[PDB]
Amino acid sequence: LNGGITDMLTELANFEKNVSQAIHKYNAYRKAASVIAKYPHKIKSGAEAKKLPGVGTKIAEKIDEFLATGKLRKLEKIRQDDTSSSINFLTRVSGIGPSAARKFVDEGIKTLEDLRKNEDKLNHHQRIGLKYFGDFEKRIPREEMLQMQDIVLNEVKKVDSEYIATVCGSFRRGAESSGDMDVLLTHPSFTSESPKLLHQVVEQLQKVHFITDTLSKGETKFMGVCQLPSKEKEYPHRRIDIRLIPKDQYYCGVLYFTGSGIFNKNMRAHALEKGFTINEYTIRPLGVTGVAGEPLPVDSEKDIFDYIQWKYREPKDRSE
DNA sequence: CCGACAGCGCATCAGC
DNA sequence: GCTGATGCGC
DNA sequence: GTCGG
Ligand SMILES: Nc1nc(C[C@H]2C[C@H](O)[C@@H](COP(=O)(O)OP(=O)(O)OP(=O)(O)O)O2)c(NC=O)c(=O)[nH]1
Ligand SMILES: [Ca+2]
Ligand SMILES: [Ca+2]
Ligand SMILES: [Ca+2]
Ligand code: NA
Ligand code: NA
Ligand code: NA
Ligand code: NA
Ligand code: NA
Repeated sequence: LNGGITDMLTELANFEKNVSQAIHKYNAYRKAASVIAKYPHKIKSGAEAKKLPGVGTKIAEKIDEFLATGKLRKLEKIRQDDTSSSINFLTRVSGIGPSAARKFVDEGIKTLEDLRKNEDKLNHHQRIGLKYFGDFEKRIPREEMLQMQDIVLNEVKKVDSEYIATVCGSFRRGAESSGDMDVLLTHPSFTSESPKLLHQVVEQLQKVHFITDTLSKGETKFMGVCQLPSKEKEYPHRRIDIRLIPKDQYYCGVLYFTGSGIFNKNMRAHALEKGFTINEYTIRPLGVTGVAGEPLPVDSEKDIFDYIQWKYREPKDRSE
């Protein structure tokens, strides 16, 4: 295994994102951690690791130091830095990003209690993130996701039989647990060339006391909180997103939001090699000089695989 | 050597 | 009142 | 921090 290395790299990633405000270093560290986590041998040297794409000179050196000492001095200094620790912690609140965390810590607001004492300094999203701080960090067992899917699919049908709703994310690929629930919604009345379609669904889910809180809500995206009904101890509150997509872009959306991200990458690269470009909304043909044509008609995920002459992959086999 | 690294919907705010 | 920038999360 | 033009 290599859990020591990947943990180190993930801790560095979070430092770069939250304290340094260096999103590309965060992603570099994450990329390195992901390739190493997938590698099938306990790494013995930085040089060994550097053969992996995304591992370069600096991470190789850190791996050598970790392997020889069991720690990383850089990290030890970071862990001991009270300001970096406080900023890092605060960003665990949903809605508190690196900018708000630093600002809070600058004026002595460092702990959950400080936030609770200063709730007037929080915006709506941040107040909800604080409210469900522990709940949002729990994962969702598939059994509960299954029960949540039932409620969402049933309530959407009650509003209008011609809504189509798909629960995507790792759950759709068959994951044993999920971090949140991602619902993609469409309706034949809503296309690229074409009121309250999302609102009526959100409202119905509120009226049945499934949706408990709203982080943000517009005409095409809802971000909020939900909870399964209990008999017993109550269930944790869960993040749920519902995205309203035009029907002619729906299956491209289902494809994208199902992932995995690695899978999307490889599928887009294969599409190109066949003269097509796929993004979150459309698949378009590429001309001989590389000009994208008009979007192609898509009535199913399968249609997309067909265009690029790929055998349809079950969502279950889309980890890569 | 050095620019790219994903980018968009919603909430919020500074500026007009 | 509005627009455009930006933080934020995904 | 890493990669590739
Ligand atoms: N995680 C993530 N997702 C998206 C949207 C797309 C791309 C990703 O391949 C697909 C699945 O993302 P998701 O957040 O569901 O991660 P998931 O794969 O579900 O893991 P889990 O945490 O176990 O539920 O949604 C992002 N971009 C835009 O939504 C993003 O920044 N982060
Ligand atoms: Ca998700
Ligand atoms: Ca996720
Ligand atoms: Ca709870
Ligand atoms: Na946060
Ligand atoms: Na029907
Ligand atoms: Na989450
Ligand atoms: Na080729
Ligand atoms: Na380039």
